[PDB]
Amino acid sequence: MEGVYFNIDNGFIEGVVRGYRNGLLSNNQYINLTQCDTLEDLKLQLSSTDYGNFLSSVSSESLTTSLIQEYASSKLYHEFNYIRDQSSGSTRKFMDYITYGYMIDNVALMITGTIHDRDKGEILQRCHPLGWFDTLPTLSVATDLESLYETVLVDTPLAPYFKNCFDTAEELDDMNIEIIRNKLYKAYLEDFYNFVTEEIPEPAKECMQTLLGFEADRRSINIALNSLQSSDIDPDLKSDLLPNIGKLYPLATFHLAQAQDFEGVRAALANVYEYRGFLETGNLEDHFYQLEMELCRDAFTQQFAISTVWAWMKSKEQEVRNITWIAECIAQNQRERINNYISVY
Amino acid sequence: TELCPVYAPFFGAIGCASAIIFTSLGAAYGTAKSGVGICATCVLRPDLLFKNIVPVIMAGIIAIYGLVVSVLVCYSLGQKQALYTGFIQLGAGLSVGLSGLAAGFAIGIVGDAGVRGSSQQPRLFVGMILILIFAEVLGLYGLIVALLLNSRATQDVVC
Amino acid sequence: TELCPVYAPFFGAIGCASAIIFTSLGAAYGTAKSGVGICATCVLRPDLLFKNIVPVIMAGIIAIYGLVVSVLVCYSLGQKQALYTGFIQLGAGLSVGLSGLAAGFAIGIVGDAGVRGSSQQPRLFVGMILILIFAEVLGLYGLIVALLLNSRATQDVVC
Amino acid sequence: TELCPVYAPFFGAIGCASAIIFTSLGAAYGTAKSGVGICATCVLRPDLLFKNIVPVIMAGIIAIYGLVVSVLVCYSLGQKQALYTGFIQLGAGLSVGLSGLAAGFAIGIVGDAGVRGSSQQPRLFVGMILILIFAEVLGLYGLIVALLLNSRATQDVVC
Amino acid sequence: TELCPVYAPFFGAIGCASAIIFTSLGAAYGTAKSGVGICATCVLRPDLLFKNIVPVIMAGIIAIYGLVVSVLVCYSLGQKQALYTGFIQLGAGLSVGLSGLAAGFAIGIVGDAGVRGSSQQPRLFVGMILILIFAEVLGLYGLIVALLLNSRATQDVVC
Amino acid sequence: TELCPVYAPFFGAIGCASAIIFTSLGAAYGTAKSGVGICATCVLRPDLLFKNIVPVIMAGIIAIYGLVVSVLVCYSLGQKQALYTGFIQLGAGLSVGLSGLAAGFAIGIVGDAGVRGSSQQPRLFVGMILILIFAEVLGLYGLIVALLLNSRATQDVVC
Amino acid sequence: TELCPVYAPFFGAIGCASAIIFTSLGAAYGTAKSGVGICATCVLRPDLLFKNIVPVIMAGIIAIYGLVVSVLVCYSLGQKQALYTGFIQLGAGLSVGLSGLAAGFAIGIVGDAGVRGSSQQPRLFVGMILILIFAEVLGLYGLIVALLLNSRATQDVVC
Amino acid sequence: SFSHFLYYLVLIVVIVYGLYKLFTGHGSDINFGKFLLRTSPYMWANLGIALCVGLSVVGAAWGIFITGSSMIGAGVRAPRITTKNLISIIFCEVVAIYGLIIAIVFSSKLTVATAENMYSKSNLYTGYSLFWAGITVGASNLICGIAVGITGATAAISDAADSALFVKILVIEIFGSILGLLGLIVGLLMAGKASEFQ
Amino acid sequence: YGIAQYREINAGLPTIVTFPFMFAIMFGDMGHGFLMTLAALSLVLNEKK
Amino acid sequence: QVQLQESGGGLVEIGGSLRLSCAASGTLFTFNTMAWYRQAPGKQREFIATITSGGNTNYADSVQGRFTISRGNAKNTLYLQMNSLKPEDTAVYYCNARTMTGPFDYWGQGTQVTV
Amino acid sequence: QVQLQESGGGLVEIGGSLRLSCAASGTLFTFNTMAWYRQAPGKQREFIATITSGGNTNYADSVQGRFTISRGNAKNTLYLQMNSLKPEDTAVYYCNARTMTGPFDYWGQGTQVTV
Amino acid sequence: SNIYAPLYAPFFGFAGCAAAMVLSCLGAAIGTAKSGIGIAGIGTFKPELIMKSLIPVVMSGILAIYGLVVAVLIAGNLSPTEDYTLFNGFMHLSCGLCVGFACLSSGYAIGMVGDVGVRKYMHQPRLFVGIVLILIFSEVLGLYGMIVALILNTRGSE
Amino acid sequence: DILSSIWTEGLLMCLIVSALLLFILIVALSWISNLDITYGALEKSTNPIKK
Amino acid sequence: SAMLHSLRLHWVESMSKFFVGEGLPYEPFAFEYKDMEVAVA
Repeated sequence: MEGVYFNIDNGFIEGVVRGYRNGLLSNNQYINLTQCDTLEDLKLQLSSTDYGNFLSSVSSESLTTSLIQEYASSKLYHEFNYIRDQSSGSTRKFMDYITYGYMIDNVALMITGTIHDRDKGEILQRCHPLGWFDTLPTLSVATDLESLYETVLVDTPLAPYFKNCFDTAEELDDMNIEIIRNKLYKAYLEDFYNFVTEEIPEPAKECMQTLLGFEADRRSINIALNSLQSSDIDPDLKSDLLPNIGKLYPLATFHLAQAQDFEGVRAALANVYEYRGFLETGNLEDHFYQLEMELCRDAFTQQFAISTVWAWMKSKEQEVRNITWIAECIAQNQRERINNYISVY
Repeated sequence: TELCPVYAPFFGAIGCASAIIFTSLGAAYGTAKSGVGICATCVLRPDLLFKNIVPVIMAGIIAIYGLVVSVLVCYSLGQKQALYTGFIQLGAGLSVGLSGLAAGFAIGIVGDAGVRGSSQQPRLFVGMILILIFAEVLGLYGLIVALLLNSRATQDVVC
Repeated sequence: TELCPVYAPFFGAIGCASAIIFTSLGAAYGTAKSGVGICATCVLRPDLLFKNIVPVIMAGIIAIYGLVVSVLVCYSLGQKQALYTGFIQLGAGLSVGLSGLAAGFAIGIVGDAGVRGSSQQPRLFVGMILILIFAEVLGLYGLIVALLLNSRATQDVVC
Repeated sequence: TELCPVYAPFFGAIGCASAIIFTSLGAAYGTAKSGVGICATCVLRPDLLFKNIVPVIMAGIIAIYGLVVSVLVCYSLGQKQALYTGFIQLGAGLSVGLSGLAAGFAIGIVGDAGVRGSSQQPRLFVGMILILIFAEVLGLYGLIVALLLNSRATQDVVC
Repeated sequence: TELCPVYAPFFGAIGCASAIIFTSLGAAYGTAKSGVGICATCVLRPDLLFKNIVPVIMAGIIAIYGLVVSVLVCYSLGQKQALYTGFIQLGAGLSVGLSGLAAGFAIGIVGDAGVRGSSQQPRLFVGMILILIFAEVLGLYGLIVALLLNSRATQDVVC
Repeated sequence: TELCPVYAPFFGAIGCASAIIFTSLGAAYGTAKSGVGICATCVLRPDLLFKNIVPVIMAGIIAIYGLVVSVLVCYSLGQKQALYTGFIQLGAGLSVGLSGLAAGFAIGIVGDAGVRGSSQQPRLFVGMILILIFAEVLGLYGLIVALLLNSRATQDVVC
Repeated sequence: TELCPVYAPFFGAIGCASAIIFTSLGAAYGTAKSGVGICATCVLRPDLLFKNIVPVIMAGIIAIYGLVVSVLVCYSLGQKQALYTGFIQLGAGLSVGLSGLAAGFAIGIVGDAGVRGSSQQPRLFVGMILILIFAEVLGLYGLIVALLLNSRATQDVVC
Repeated sequence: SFSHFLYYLVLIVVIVYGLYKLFTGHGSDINFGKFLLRTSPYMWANLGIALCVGLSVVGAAWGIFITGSSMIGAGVRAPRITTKNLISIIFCEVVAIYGLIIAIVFSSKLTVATAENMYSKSNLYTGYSLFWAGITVGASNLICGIAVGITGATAAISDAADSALFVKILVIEIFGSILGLLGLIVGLLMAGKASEFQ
Repeated sequence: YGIAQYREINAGLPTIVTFPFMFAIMFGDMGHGFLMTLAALSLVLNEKK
Repeated sequence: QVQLQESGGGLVEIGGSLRLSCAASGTLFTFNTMAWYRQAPGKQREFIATITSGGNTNYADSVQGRFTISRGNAKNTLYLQMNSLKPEDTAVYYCNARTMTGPFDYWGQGTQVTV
Repeated sequence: QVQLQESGGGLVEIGGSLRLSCAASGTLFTFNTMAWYRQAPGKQREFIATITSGGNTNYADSVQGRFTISRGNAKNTLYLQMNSLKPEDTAVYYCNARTMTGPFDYWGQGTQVTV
Repeated sequence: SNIYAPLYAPFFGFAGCAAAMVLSCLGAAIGTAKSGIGIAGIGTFKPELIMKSLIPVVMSGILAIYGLVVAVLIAGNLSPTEDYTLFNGFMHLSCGLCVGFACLSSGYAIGMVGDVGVRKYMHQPRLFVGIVLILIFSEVLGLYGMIVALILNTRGSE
Repeated sequence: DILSSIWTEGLLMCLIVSALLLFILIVALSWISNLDITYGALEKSTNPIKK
Repeated sequence: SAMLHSLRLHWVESMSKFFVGEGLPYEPFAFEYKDMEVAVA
């Protein structure tokens, strides 16, 4: 059954990660943060929570919302690397797969910074620290993708994902980079989903297949709506950018590729219940974050499932987005929007 | 027909051997699992190295249970003996061996976790020791049954 | 039934060969895992190779235990011998052999991890040696049982 | 040896049982695979629901082949019968059983694809049912052989 | 050789148990797979909870088939009986047993998909019932064969 | 030692059933893989449907080879027959059966890949059907061997 | 222990069937792997098709080897024959069969990789066809040994 | 996988051997009854006693490492866990005590019989009785250790969230531990009527 | 193990004798008992230091 | 190694009563059979008595009702007692211990008795 | 190889006594049976005495009483003590060692004794 | 002795007694363990549902009683002094196997449904009555196994 | 009345217990085969973004 | 090993018969020396 073999390897990990889950801020704690009126108060209030002493080395006059964002993020990145260090085997392989997504984003960011001829020293300080790899800054030495691939990218774990990229024009561009970024993610999610199917046992198998499916769906909707800003895109070219693993696939993705306008996208999307009402109201990404958090909260109810670490990782990221949003409202004093934080716990 | 056939010593010989074999495999696994834990955590916290070797010596203890039963059983071997003496000391070999094997696996798995946790929650050390010792006796319960059966091995036997 | 059937030497030959076979598999694995660790880390730190080589030496000793038992058993083989001698020196063969295999796995894993970690924490080397000694004696226990059984193989035997 | 031994009915009993067992497993797989296809596509296209049920009916017919052969064999069992009529009954049972089971897999696999694809291309329905007819007769061949064997089991037997 | 050997009841006894073993496995699987689907879908549609329960009733009936055949065989066992009666009772046990297991797997799979889809397309419910009926009768054919065999198991038997 | 023992028909009955069983698994697989290929590509191009069907009928022919051999063997069964006749027609059954099964795998794999590609390169079809024939003859060789064996199975046989 | 017991033909019948069975598996695999390659590449360069089909007809030759040996063994079967001729022509069947199977795998793997690469380097073709021949002769050696064994099987045999 | 191939090979050869002996008229050669009736009863008894404690200890050890590893992991940010949750280890360890206790009782039965009575009705009954009695206690204890262990790990994870939950979850471990007693009770019943080897 | 409820019986007093005695009844040997006693004496006499 | 010793021998008055004692050491099991034999000068060995591990007794006809054989409390100890003695009883007397199968058949050194 | 050798040969006065000795080396077991054989010149071998591993003895009437055969404490050793010799005892003597089964029957080279 | 009461017959009587108890424990264990995961999983999100929803674990507990009754009842019929026919031996073997696998299968079903039926009962308070109903259909599978086991036992003595 | 001249009861008892011991041995080596090292804790790596 | 088994018998077997627990520890406000090393750590 489920539990007899899991703890031989992952037992210590499962305990610690759920220890972290107990530190997530509750609704009452967001409310208390909302009632502060200076960042110097926010520092004091946060120190009562699980965040503890993390700002205890920062002078009061040095407090800024960017500094709070950086330190709050650094807290998470150390906890993640610690957990990975204690792992081995398929669990270690699983956590590296979580990492590939971030370095795929860093590749596009680095090239974008290069083609504007901006200083590499500026670019590195905004790359995501989980997506680091030894030769990342060397992507700034050239603009030709054929040259970059042979020089650098054949040596990194991203090499298989360029299988469909090389039919480019000779010189890159802002639009030309973004189509590369998406065609990388296209391959990555399908590889990640396949690995989950092959090597991860129940109930974690179905749990991750659900969670990866949602990301594929969100990836598809955004690409459809963003292409509508272009003067034109060939629908057969657009079709390559939609992952095959989603709940939308194949039936809805086919219409979603054919669609020409927001009304057509609605006509395609209205066939699927889980997204039946998304485009009518509010903010679209706000709905996605809400649903993303529901799926994570559901995952935590499982036991002896490695998906827990994906659930913890994504939930804690949203908390940093919440804390920075509140901190920004304190600093800019534009309070009327302050209550838009997202919290399931 | 006869109580003392020629093949009776076979069960004694394999009983004597299996006592140390299975116990040795258990102790090896216990040493291996916890050994990596010690090497992993001491890189950053070398000062507590000698406090953390306890799982290794506890795994070492299990092997000694296997040795003494094997020695006590061995001194009973002889060319002419009853099937009664043959099987009763096979039971001694199996019971200690299969017990020590299980105890070694448990000490390895829980010692691995304990050594890592103890590096950053210092109160957690006493928790580790309490759990480990309740794993140690699982070997000892095997030893006791082996001693009881062996005490009877040559009593009142006609042959 | 005869005390000395014609197939009695078979269990002697199996015991003689088994003593060295399994012990060599243990020593081979201990050498392999340690060797990869040494080669992986000494690229950056070549000055300490002749200190880090100990786990290979420690694994190498285990093969010697198998050799001596195998030779001591070998010189007791004969065409006409009691079946009791066959079973006893089969047990002598297995006990050292599969204890060496167990000790080999233990030395390989902690030898690799210890060498891997020691290259960036000099205080850890003494810890690695201390753990390896506990792994080493798991082979020694097998030898002691084997020599006890072997000494009992031919005294007070009729044929 | 007798040509009408007491154990002769055994093979007839297994022939009778295997005919319905393996046929039902074939029909079960055909029903399960097709059922998921229908329940998936007819969410958006409920109007053609009764058109799409054909593959399930097709798989259902295979079960009838297993029943009639099983009943025909059953009514020919008895306490006293020849080995020859025992073997032939086993041949009848296995042939319809395992041939029908193969047809079950084929109907299941193509039934899923045909039902799902036909929902968005109306001309494909003739293709689906035409392919299913080819899969269907693989069961019919098994029935034909089974009936011929059965008609030959009791004919011209001395006991 | 004797028509009614001492061990004849063995086959009947195993046939009696086989009937209830495999049908209960089939019903258990059908209940489990259906239950997951029912609980999952009704969280947004609590009103139709008692409408979607049908597959659980459908799966539960398969256990009744097992009980009926097992009881009928049970009251036909006896200390002195012909081998022929034993063989036929074994055939009656296996036929209903493994047929019910096949039907159980069919109901479980289509019950899950049908319930999960029906909650968001109300016209689909009748379609699910039709396919469930076709899955159901696969068990019924097993019962019919078993009852025909059981009545033949004790006619014209000399002993 | 007899030329014509009572259990001789056993090999015949198994040979008769084996011919149609293994052949049908091959035909079922060939139909399944080809069917999924047809149902996939014909969604966009129904015009190709009635020439893309060829791999299905090509696979269907293999089932005929199993039937004719099985029927030929069937009419040669009898209560009193030589073991030689028993062995030879077991060889007849296996040779056509397992050879046809291999041809079934070939036709399924190339039929799928070939029809999948034909839809966007009309010149490919003549090449695809040409390869199918080289797969088809593999079953034909199995039939030829079986017919030679079956002919030899029942001439110059004495008892 | 007769020179010519009644079960001697059994080995001949198995050898006869074995020759064509395993050779069919080899040829089928060679055709399937090759066919997928041809269909994959010819989409873009259909003019190359009738040049690329060589690996398929190459794999076809392997089947002929099995056929000729199978027939030659077949015509040497009889009701009364020696165990010696039985054993020899069993060896003939196995040696060609399992050599053809090995040749088929080699042709399949390299035919795929070769054809798939030949579409963008025309000079590769004469390299590919050369390597196929070195795979081909592995089948031919099996044929030669089988023919030598068969020639020996039926001369200077007495009973 | 290769191991499955071995299983089917062993199944096939057994079938062929049985069919072969049956048709040649030697079906009575494969006589399971005479094997069961002629092997020494000391084998059954000692094998039962050994596996009884052996399997019971495996169960307890498996239960402990299931619970202990999670308890240690949960304790990192909540060290209060370590001292109150010990009870889950206790429920695992007692499963070994029951195995030891049965070994004490059965060991008294191993007297030595005289040759004239070795294979008599009474001695054979004791041999079979101790064998199966040992297996049920050993197997039931093995199963019990796993179930208590899995629940114990679940309790420790839950306790770290809120102290109020532990008392509610603890009830499930009690239901799990009862399986130990029932195994012991049936073990004593089916062995209680057997007599020591005469 | 835990903090006692206000003015319930303190478990400390029964522990003073029964803990070491329940240890001794297992660890019974005048030899090993002496070595352990001597070790503690060397430790308690120097307690000021 | 196994070995045995007689004791109790020597000369005795005509018609007097006497006891012979015997023990065996160096084996872990109880002997299935133990017996007494005698040998006068100029003659082969003569059987006297034997006793099983179950206490069954058998005697030579010449000493029926005159000699009694019994086992002691501890394993592998044996006794013989004769209630009256005559010149035709004079001989050296031996112990014997046997195993139900195989070559394991042991004999003592012997002791003398005379009238 | 297994090998045997006797010892104690010589010449003595009529009516005297001496001890013959024999041993074996290189063996893996205790011989089931060992015995002495005698050969006066011009005649075939005579069986003298034998003793099993358990001490069971048998003698020829020509030496009954006069000779005593005995086991040594070291494995596979014999001592034959012969007293009250007569001139007819002039012969070479061999010791023989025998296994319970098979062709494993061994003989020494022998040694001489005379009056 | 009668050829119908060979001395090895008790071996099958005890084998049935063992199958009755061991498999029943496995069935109960699966049902209790899997249900415990579901019950504990909701605890951190809303504790108050726990003490109202131990239904699955008590139901899976009952399965052990079915095994106990049959095992106790079989063991009461064995003895070394009575004659014990081989027919009686086989009846107890079948008796044990029937309750064994019935409880094993039922326990698996109870555990599988009780897991989900609580893990997402936190969202719907009115759902509970449905969960209990499907559990009843899951429970009764064990009862059928006991009913047939009992009548096998009484017929075993004749 | 023997069981067999080849598969005698003495041989089967040896094979039964030796098969049981082999089963225990094979299971034990299966668990040992699964051991692996947590290399991430033993090695070291650095990057400027973290610093 | 023996020492901590004595502890087990007290905490579980012996003490559970009367001990209620879950009390509030006495922790008075007071001054003491603080190690600069531990404080920065």
